[PDB]
Amino acid sequence: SLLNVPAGKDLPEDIYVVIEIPANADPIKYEIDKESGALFVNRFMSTAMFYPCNYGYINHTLSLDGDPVDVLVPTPYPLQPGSVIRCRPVGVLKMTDEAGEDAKLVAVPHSKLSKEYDHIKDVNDLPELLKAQIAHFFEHYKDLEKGKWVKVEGWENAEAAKAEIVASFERAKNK
Amino acid sequence: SLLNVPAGKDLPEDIYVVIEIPANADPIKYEIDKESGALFVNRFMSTAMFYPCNYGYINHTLSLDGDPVDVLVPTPYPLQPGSVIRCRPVGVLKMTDEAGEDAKLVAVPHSKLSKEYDHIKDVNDLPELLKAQIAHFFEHYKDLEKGKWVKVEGWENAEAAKAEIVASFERAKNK
Amino acid sequence: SLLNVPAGKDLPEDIYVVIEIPANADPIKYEIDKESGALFVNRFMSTAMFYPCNYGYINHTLSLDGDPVDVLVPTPYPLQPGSVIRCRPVGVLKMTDEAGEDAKLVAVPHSKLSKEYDHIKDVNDLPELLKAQIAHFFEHYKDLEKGKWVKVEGWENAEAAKAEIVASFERAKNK
Amino acid sequence: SLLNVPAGKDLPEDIYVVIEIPANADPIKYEIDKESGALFVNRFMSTAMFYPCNYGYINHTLSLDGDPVDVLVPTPYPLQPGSVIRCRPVGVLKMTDEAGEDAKLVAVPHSKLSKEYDHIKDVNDLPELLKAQIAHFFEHYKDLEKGKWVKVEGWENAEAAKAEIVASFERAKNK
Amino acid sequence: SLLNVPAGKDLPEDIYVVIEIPANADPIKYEIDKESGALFVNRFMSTAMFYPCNYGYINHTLSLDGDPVDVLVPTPYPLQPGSVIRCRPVGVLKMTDEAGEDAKLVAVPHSKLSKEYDHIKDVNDLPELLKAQIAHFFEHYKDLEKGKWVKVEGWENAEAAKAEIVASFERAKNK
Amino acid sequence: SLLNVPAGKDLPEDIYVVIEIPANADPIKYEIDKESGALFVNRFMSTAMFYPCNYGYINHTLSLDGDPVDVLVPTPYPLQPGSVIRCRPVGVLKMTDEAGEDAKLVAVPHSKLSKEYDHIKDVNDLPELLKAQIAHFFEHYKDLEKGKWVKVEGWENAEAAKAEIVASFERAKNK
Repeated sequence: SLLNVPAGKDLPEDIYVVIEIPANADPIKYEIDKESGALFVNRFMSTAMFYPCNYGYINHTLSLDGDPVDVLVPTPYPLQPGSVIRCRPVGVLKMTDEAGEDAKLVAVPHSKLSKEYDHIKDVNDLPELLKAQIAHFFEHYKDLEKGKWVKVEGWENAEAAKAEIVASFERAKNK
Repeated sequence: SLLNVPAGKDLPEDIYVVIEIPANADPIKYEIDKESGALFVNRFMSTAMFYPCNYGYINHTLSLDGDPVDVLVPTPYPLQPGSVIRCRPVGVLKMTDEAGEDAKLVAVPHSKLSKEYDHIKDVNDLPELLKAQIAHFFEHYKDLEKGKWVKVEGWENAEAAKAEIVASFERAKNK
Repeated sequence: SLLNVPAGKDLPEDIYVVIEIPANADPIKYEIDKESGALFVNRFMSTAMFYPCNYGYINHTLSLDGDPVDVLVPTPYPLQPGSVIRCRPVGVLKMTDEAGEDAKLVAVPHSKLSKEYDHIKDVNDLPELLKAQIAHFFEHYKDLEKGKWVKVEGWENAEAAKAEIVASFERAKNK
Repeated sequence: SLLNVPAGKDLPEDIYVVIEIPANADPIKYEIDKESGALFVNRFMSTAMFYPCNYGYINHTLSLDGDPVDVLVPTPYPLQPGSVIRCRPVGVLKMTDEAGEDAKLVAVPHSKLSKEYDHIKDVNDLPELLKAQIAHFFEHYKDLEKGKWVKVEGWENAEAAKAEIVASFERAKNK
Repeated sequence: SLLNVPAGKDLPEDIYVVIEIPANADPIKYEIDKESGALFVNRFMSTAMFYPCNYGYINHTLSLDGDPVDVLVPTPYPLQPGSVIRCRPVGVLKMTDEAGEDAKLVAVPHSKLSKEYDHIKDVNDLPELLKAQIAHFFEHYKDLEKGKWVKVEGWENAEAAKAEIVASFERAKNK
Repeated sequence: SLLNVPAGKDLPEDIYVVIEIPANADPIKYEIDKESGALFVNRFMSTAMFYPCNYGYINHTLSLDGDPVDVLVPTPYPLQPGSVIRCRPVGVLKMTDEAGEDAKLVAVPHSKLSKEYDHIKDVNDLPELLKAQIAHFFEHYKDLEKGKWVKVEGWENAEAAKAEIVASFERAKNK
């Protein structure tokens, strides 16, 4: 099942992301249920917004907020919910939310899957417009949700991204 | 796997539906295989018709005809086959088919997923046109299928819907 | 899970195919991981080409190249990745690739799923244009992939298709 | 604009059809306004049905109901509304409704657009499923429209189709 | 062509709207060029948002900003760009931006196109979610455009909507 | 109509392209009829390929093959057939086929439509993958057409592109 995917062939440089929400999809927020492995509807989003990249998580990781590390993966075409993609982390979007700090990684497809992202080694190599669309989306997609808000602190580099993965993987085994 | 989803957090008011066929999809009739949990093609439908709502079943229930209770769920956007949605039962469409009585529940998304259906508490609160499209679809979608026919008896209320769930859940454990 | 589907109700006349890539989809090459049962991205294809039929494999078979037998299934509408369809083998496309001989079966939906393919009993009954599009696709879809090439030897009949299934099923149990 | 398209290169054997409604689309009935040439929404269909082929009309023709001759055209992929395709007539579906006699022609793409329809010379050459689906669709698509009914009388051959085109083309000059 | 469509059968109660951008589409801002009547790409939107309803304009109207009156029209399924739909005005959204006062009307499909909107007579009859989504969308869609801002002032009723249509239709003759 | 669109705001640096075939669409070759201005189906493509960018033409230009200059235009999302987009020429693909020399221009969206293409000034600035996909597509899309062949000669720069536009625009007046 999806519950049995490895975090990575060679963490933290080489990771697998389980995709929950495709890029440019209808505003349905899917999540994988950690008990069954099944795709569940978490909610229907109320803003007219879509994820600018595919979104999901790295399995067998536990971040400080209790869930697996979440990741945005740009792809040339949207992926299926439930599918697993081999990626390399490239940066981290840091936010503070109603429950305090949040981080969302950005990871690009592994060169085995595509050469299109070989030149993106770090957070400065992502297109500016994509980064602005990512930040704008996380600032506004919960606007019409009562008692929730998000605010962006800014981007950090591939090394900071890798540290969050390691820290949350090691955390997942004992805790 | 999908075989391990609960019937409901709090049956029969608060149930999960496993979606087999999305609303307004191509005419492929999917079903979840009760042995593997996999999505199987049951058939390619022969009429030019589509399901007016998403269609699936409540797991761990056994109706009188031998299969789990089947349910129609209206959503603002079509869901993925295989996905699980939290719903509240609101009514029941009663039919008599070649093997005698059939019932199909209608359930709307739980208010945790969406507020759009909060005002629909019972079968009279569904839009008339949706109900007519549901009845018309079940009357005609097997028309070009040899030795099959369906005829609608009419709508019953949320309490009748809930009784079918309870009866078919309790039936599933001993039988 | 998908790992537990049977090869067939009555091999080799009556088989199940697990679909990995839908017909006329975006150029993402999915594959089912044999460890988890999950859908993985194998790669993003680099040519502007799509599979002319749905593509997947018969489970519990092992061909000479180490993977399950792969199959093309024409359907009236594209199927979902992950779904399982009941088929009858009708022919085989024989190729020689960089690692030598390759065979890809063609199988049509079982008459229980559709009557549309009842008249196709053998490889000569497939439309010429479909067969030419299949051959052309396998000749060119790896063109922009370094160190890979394919060349078509030609079509064989339903009996040859069935022999490959039997041989690869029997091979899968001891080997 | 679309008001100036010819009826055909060589009536009645070689015609153009102006497509108003694609096969397999959402239940929106488009029509070309004969004053502007623009695509108008005539209505949203109220049954959960879709047209089994593309649908539109031959320009510069006037049938006895006052409207241009309407044509159903199967294609390998749905066409865009407003596009014009070159076709050959093969058949006619005769019907009666609450306004009188109706007839819909069936036309396949001209061999310069595709060779896929070259074996289709007459009405008995169309796939049986397709004929059944077209008839079923006209008998039921207006079922939830108060006061409307459709009775299908039977199929007529290519010669009959051709006669109708000539008649309605001569009738359009003439008036 | 689209330049010759009328403003309405019976202004201001019964209007036509020329649709430029479908609900829920890719982030492409189309507009009709008033010289050619052709669909032009005005820009690719830079936020990850989509229009919550179809959007376009009433022909032969001139508002004080120099452009035809623009209208938002909800429908059961997205419309094609360039298509013309018959509608009734129900409301107006008033706004201010970096060029002045703006107003966008809201119109629902005419009862001859669908009875689904018959209970919607005025602005307080629109679903609250839909009103909130429309307002949120105008306040944020230009956020990544340097120098542009949008402030939403509030909703006005059907009478106000109707007044604007009459004013801008008389203003278009007149000039 | 589409026959009256200008060639460009400021030829040859700032042009309009009339889009006939969207990127990544079904294998339908549309063209604008120069007599009506309407979209005609020229053919259904017989290979399982799709255009890697949007494709169309610059109006009021005549190339030596007798047809308007054709242009490939990459965009973030596929455009509608019949829509007109403002672009800057960056390159030319030269080819030979069974009728002579061909050339296809490459143009990117004008900076008023998107800043995403501002770093693309010349042919060596296009992504290598995209150039390879375009060349591969012209060499193979007509492979199953008897008597047709395409040989790709190489890329030429923006200056060469610009020269072709001026030449063919002057040649269209002139004749």
